[PDB]
Amino acid sequence: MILDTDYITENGKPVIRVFKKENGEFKIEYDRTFEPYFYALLKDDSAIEDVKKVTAKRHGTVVKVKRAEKVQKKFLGRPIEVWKLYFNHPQDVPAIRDRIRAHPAVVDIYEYDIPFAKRYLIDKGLIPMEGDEELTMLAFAIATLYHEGEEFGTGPILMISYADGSEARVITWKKIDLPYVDVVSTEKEMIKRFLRVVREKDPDVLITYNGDNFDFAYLKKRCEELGIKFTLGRDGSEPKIQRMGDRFAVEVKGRIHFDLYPVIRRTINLPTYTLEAVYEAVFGKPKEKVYAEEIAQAWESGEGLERVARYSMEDAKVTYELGREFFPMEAQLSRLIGQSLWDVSRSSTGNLVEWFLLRKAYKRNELAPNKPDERELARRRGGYAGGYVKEPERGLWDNIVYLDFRSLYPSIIITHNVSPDTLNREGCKEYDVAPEVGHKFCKDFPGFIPSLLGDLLEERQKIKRKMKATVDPLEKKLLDYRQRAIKILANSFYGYYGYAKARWYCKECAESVTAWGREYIEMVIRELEEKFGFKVLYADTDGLHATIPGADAETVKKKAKEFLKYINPKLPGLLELEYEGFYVRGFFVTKKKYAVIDEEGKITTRGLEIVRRDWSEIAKETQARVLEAILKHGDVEEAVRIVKEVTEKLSKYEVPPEKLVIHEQITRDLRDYKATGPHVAVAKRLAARGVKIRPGTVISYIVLKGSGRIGDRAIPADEFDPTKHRYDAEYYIENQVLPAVERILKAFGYRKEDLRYQ
DNA sequence: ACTGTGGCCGTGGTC
DNA sequence: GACCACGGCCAC
Ligand SMILES: Nc1ncnc2c1ncn2[C@H]1C[C@H](O)[C@@H](COP(=O)(O)OP(=O)(O)OP(=O)(O)O)O1
Ligand SMILES: [Mg+2]
Ligand SMILES: [Mg+2]
Ligand SMILES: [Mn+2]
Repeated sequence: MILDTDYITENGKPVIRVFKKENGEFKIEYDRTFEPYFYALLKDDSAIEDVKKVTAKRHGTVVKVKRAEKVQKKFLGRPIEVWKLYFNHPQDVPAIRDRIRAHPAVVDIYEYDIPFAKRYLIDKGLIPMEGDEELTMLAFAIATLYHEGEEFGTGPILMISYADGSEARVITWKKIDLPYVDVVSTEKEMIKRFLRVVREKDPDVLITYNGDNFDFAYLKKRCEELGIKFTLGRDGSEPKIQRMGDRFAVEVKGRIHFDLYPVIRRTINLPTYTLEAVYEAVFGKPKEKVYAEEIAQAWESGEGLERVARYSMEDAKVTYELGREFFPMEAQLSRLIGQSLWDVSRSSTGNLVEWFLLRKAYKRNELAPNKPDERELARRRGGYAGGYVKEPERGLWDNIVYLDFRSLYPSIIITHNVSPDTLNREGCKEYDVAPEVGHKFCKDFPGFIPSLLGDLLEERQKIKRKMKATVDPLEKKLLDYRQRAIKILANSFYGYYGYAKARWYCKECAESVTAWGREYIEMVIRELEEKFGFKVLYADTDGLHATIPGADAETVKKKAKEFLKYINPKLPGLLELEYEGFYVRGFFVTKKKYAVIDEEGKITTRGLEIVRRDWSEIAKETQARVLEAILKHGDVEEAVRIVKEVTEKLSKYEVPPEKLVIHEQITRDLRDYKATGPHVAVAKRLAARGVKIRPGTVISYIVLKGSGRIGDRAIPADEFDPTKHRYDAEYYIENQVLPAVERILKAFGYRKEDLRYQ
């Protein structure tokens, strides 16, 4: 099984390394034969003789074109003749590419920014993570001596916990009488023992939770302070701390550093992403949190360090269990994209689509278009029309069927051959013409992306079958994440068409897909309501809720299924409308916001404050209870009583602060907020107190009693002292609870005055 | 920061 | 007060 590639430099020449696991043995394979290259398109071939003479000077050594070779390739399906320029070292390509491009005979250059080791994986047809090879894994975590406002890493590490399938242990340097603690003499000894555990266990995978940004950097700093070589690489190397935008990522040569946070952050939607909150969300069970003060208070007194050791051991054990659950999903994406698990687990979905396309283009001899320059970016700025959203019917409806197209946009792309290499391709036998926007797509030959999307859909359907048949609820949920992941990837091929920085950008493709989408769903709404007696209650892009007014549950189900058998034979290609759900009762508040209840009594909520991380829990809890009373008990006065009870508790300061916290992400550097709302105001004030705030920081705040700008009374949630400050009851009533529940209860004739406390 | 557009809603800046 | 950009997050 291939894990990763890189290259090293020996005597000026690049040597590729393939890291592999085979029959239980770790192997490094060296390849000295691979030559870096890019392509130049010339005004004509006589110019190759002058183009070959372009040089560049890098660090006092002359970079030259090693060898030029004329090749025939396709570009958007059309023959093209380009010159393949070979070089003696990968660094030669960035040193020379601008000067090759500036040559007056050179129309353009291509495939000049592809990292050498990834170029090798693609060109040699190598797919990481293929095979039945069983890989060993090891999680670890650290506990540090923290005091607020010191520079990063000034405090000693106190404990290092690690866990695999067989054990979970804590290494520390103070006496804790627990069976899973190993006490050693010093912090230096603790780290050195951790290093030996990893050398001796020799895991293929190292699992952390935010190791990219905290754990490895802390260890590195302590190793520097104590004079330790931080050997974890299988080749003796230290961890390599590469930059990724505003964050970092940490590589361990010969192993896969699997940092869970990026994967968790993009898979699960939570208001905060503590390890405790993630563990609870995945496994449905609590994890205790011991805080930095509690840690420091224990360390400096000697007392109650058992709890700290327990907390550390659980960190590692939970990190391991989370790692085991999610690794198969990342391994599969790794095989689908053809890049290392280390890369795919950290990559944006945009880069994944691009890397997939680059590989497939190589197999097809399709020259890749370039990422756009600033001028082309500028001319790509226009938007385009998206999906149709029907304003919902007001009120409480019974016997609601939910119908929804399977993999709609990908299905449109394949069925209508929507691709840049088919757009307005001239002199063709057959065309599909997009409605409204008019773009013509040739059907004579399969388009590049259309030809690739099917397998993705089949891969998703294969997972979905395994899911719906899987009994164990935890495995079923992880299979649900997995099938959603392949679904999001498939739809990201559509979105890639309208992505400004995309290589195979094609706005005409993007807007053709949405245009077909609007026509299909509006045709379904029309057929249902004009011919089959349904009332469509709500509709969003490719799905719809409908009922037959006055009909019993089984009549609606029967007519809905009859409609599916009437409509689907009339749909072209892969287009299929699916029966997705039936709800005995349901309520549509506005576009994007509704709630239904199935025959088993489960309420499904969309878009309502219940669902959002940025509303307080007292607002979301109360909304949930109101919805249950209405949807499950039919009882609206209970709902009203519920609200009136909660507003009475807020007034009397009888609601606990936890339910008052608002959570909002900082999404950008603090300095380029054009407007400063509460979470930004809090952030900036923490920033001024020397706290690192960066994109992805989740601000947690509570609004104190006062008047004026909310931002002037918002404080960090952890600073709310219920004795010294009092929360702003009026704010939580009139700005949190009542807006959330009034949007529901107004349907029943209730006004806010009906809901407040005396 | 990087797959797309449609959309609701709170906050606080401008008159 | 009206007006309405900004920002966050959600449904597709
Ligand atoms: N994350 C997304 N990125 C881009 N386009 C999206 C995204 N989610 C939804 N869309 C678009 C493409 C989908 O085909 C369309 C309808 O959404 P949806 O019903 O959730 O997905 P789907 O039809 O692809 O899958 P499914 O088989 O679950 O119904 O909206
Ligand atoms: Mg849908
Ligand atoms: Mg004025
Ligand atoms: Mn769908």
